[PDB]
Amino acid sequence: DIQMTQSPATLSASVGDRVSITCRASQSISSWLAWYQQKPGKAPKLLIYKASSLESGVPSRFSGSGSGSEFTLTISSLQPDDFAIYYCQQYNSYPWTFGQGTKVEIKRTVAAPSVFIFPPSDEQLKSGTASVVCLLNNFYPREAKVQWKVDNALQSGNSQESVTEQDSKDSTYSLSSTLTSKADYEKHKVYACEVTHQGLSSPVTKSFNRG
Amino acid sequence: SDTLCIGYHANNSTDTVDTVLEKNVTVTHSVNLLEDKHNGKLCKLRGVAPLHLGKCNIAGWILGNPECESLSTASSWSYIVETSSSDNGTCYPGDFIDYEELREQLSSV
Amino acid sequence: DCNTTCQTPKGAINTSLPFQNIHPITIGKCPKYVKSTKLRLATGLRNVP
Amino acid sequence: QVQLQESGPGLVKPSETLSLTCSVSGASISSYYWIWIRQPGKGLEWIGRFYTSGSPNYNPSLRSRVTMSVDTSKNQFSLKLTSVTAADTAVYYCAREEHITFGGVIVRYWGQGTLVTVSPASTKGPSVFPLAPTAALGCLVKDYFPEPVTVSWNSGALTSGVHTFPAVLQSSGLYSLSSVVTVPSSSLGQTYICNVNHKPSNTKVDKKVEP
Amino acid sequence: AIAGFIEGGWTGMVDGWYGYHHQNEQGSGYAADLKSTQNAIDKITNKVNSVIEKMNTQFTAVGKEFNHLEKRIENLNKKVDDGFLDIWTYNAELLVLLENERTLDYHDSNVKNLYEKVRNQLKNNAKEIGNGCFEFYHKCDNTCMESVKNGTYDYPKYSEEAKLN
Amino acid sequence: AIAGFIEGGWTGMVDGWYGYHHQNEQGSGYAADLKSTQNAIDKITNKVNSVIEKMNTQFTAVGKEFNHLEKRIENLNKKVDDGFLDIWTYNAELLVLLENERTLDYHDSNVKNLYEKVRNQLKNNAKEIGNGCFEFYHKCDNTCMESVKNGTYDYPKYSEEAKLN
Amino acid sequence: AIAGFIEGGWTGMVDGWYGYHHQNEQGSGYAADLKSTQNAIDKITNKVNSVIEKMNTQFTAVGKEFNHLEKRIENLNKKVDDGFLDIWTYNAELLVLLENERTLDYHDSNVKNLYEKVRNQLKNNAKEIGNGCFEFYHKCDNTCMESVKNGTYDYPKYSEEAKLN
Ligand SMILES: *[C@@H]1O[C@H](CO)[C@@H](O[C@@H]2O[C@H](CO)[C@@H](O)[C@H](O)[C@H]2NC(C)=O)[C@H](O)[C@H]1NC(C)=O
Repeated sequence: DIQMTQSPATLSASVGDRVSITCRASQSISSWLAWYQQKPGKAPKLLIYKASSLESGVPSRFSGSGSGSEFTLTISSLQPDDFAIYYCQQYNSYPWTFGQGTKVEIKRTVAAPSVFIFPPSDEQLKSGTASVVCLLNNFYPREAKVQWKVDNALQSGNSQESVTEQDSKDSTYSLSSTLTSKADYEKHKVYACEVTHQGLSSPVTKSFNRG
Repeated sequence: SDTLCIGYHANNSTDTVDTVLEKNVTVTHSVNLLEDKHNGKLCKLRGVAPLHLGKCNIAGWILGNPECESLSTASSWSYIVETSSSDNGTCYPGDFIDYEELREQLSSV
Repeated sequence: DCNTTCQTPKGAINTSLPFQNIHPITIGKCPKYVKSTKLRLATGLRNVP
Repeated sequence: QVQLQESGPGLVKPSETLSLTCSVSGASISSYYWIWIRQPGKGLEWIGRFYTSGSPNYNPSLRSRVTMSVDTSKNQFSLKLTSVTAADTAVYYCAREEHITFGGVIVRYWGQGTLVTVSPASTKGPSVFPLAPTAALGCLVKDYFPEPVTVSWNSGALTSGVHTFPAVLQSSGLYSLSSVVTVPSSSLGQTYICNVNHKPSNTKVDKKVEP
Repeated sequence: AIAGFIEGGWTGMVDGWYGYHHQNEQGSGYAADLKSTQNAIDKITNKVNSVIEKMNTQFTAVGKEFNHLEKRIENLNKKVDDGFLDIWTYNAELLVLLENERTLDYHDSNVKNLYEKVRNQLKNNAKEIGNGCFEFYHKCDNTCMESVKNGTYDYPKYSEEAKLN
Repeated sequence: AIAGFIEGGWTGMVDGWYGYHHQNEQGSGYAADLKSTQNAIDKITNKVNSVIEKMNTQFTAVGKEFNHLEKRIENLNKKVDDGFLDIWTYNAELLVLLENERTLDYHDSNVKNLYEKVRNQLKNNAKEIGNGCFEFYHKCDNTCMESVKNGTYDYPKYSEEAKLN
Repeated sequence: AIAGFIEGGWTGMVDGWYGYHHQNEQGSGYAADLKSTQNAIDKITNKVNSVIEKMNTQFTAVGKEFNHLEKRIENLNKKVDDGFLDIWTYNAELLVLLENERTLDYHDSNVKNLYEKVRNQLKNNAKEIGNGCFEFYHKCDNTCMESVKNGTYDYPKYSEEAKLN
């Protein structure tokens, strides 16, 4: 039908900054354009319908402008809660088509991670698998290097990490790295988690002795 | 046997409008051109905060009445506010010559 | 700590619309004062179910 | 204000027929147009619209495989997507299409979305392990299929400092999830239990995490 | 058209201001004419915006202060305020009255010009029952019904079937 | 309709704004359509009242007095009075011009929508001579004539008599 | 009518606002309906003159002078000027918006009432192709074409020739 071309794809701005998201239709859609806000693991919330008209209960910092092809969503003063994927949708004709999306993340002051290390529980050890878990807690920015060590030996491709979505209050992240034994785990003693982050002066190591 | 009909929208909207030929015409959709709501607050005009004087009026404030001591004037204001209790003016009786004219000229600084 | 374009002795008004009936005495870029109780403009059609 | 609730299999095998149901409470199913919207990865895609009286409309890229129906007695709205493949692995949303206004026709009320996976792989219950301990303690929801897993603390009582991580697809094709909570170290002398629900395998387990 | 020959409106027609109700072997139901509804909104939005946006007001402080020996110019100030009040209340009120008439007349035109497009295509193949409806003298399938809606109807191929009926 | 196709008006039609002149074996004469005349009055009375009642004027004393050393504010007072004079003379005059157009257009609509109700019921049974008249191809008695007037006319029972004529 | 059923306007029709394009054995070409064009101008000139002439302004000197101790009445003078400015800008702008709508609606009526005079005379002798045209089922010479234009067309003498076609 009508192709909705959205720009930018990703966006990172501070609290108080002016944010502009541009949507483009492949043909003239008059003013039949909607803007949605999708928070993580939730259904899209209607912000603006009819290109410019504001939805009841939505903060006035959100605004819409445009007619025909070129449309613009504007967040005048960005807030920590504005972390979401934003979508434009035409309803000029069928099928209704959405834009690909614009992910907006909140920029804040640098915060160093709190590092925690978790040994595999003696319950998991009874089934022939050992999982060592490292936790980086409440940090910004999202990027961090997490390297595993069994002695002084650096570990290769037997670890997986998962990052939480940006906290809607203080704009921080949480990362959990998982190192998966049992015969290989019983072989070694020290278990270190090396954490490299731009907020830290030098890498942080949290380790334990088996027992 | 086969049929096609032409019609128009109806809903349970109870909104009435007045035309030049007809009063109280119930319509499906409408807009109010009149603004009948206020926030009930004395806000910053043009982004600039007002000069509030409380128990003092302009005469009491500008002359420095002893009852107007605990009052601090900013660098700028968009308008001046006096209350119904703004009774503190000239503590020694007499005429403030061109008082209203000074008030008008001090209104925004 | 609110912000306004039109200020009234009984409270600030923020519109948008060309007419208001809050108060005749106003400071700023204000809607014109009228004595109307309603100025409703029909957009939809005559409602007959 | 109106509630919409999606229900379905969660797991459906390739070439089969997907059957989803939107349970509506707060308004009549016969009085409104109802829409299905799915997002794969990819952005939002509009499946189609259906009304009791009448004449449905479906997306040209799906028309041959999609069917919608309305159950007036149970107040329900159904979707039938036939001959499904891996491309149909999406979060499916049921939404109400509001009556014509000056806007006029826009989706305001949505369901909370239901995840559907298209795979020949079998359903598997998770094994829950404690991550023993300001102190940090957690739960490892390990080896499960398919998505999702709901994790709460102290039967939903503990909300403060809870970080439930997005799941990771392991080498086996199974899922691993961690859920952590940071508590005062002085407040351990005070039971901490994680409640783990995995719907498709019917696995309901509680786990006391002790130092 | 509205309350004229077409008696009432449909609460069943949910997704548009003007449209059609059909009935054949394949089924029945309400279908909103999107194109005409969209234009109607686009024109009335322009009307609402024109009444709103053309009011460009100057920065003014209505309030004034005059002493006990300045009552004449105080009453001159009141005459200026009461003068503007009367002018604005009268013009705003009548503008509303005149525009609401035009808006309801505009909706009447759109419903009439939609009936007189269906009638304009069909002629002999369907009888005007009145009330906005056309009782077909022949089989009109969902494609036949949609061909009238978009304005690409073929008249001659049903007239012979209509003649015997 | 008025001076359009219907050439002139009837001084003979005494008791209404719009109506009918019939002619058959039983007799002839003018008959005013009361229902449409009554509505027309009811709508135009609302128009006249709306222009009148929406003027709600403040208690004001236009007169002011200024001495020989107050000519500037005297001329300011004159500017206020001459300003209101020009605004009111212009708006009142145009309002009259615009409303009179709408009123005469309204009467045109009512006469047209009355012709296009008689034509809409008759079809083949009477020929349109123009000039607002319908020459019946059959016997139309006083009951037949009144059946057209109230809008309960039976078409098919005269068409065969009309076909031969 | 304008952009309604008649798709576009003619740059070829040079000497009038509304008219006709014919085509027969004797030739073809555009011909402007002078009478309807002349009336249209005569009515719109009256509209333009009415908006202009009804403004009868008083002799006024807007300028005033006030010293450093007369700022209150200086601001009262500004309120009077800014008050008239807002009233006049708003009324003048809307008047233009409302009159332009009425003028373009007036042109639509004239084009429609010209089509519905040709259609009203012809009936069976020509088929409505749409787009404002009538395809004659018979020989319509320059006298036949001119008989439609002035409104003195004879219907029955071509119907039998039209029946076979
Ligand atoms: C300023 O504050 C108040 C005015 O509100 C004055 O207090 C009253 O003054 C009046 C005289 O106008 C007395 O009749 C009352 O007895 C006083 N007490 C009241 C009414 O509360 C006060 O005198 C003023 N002081 C100065 C320095 O200006």
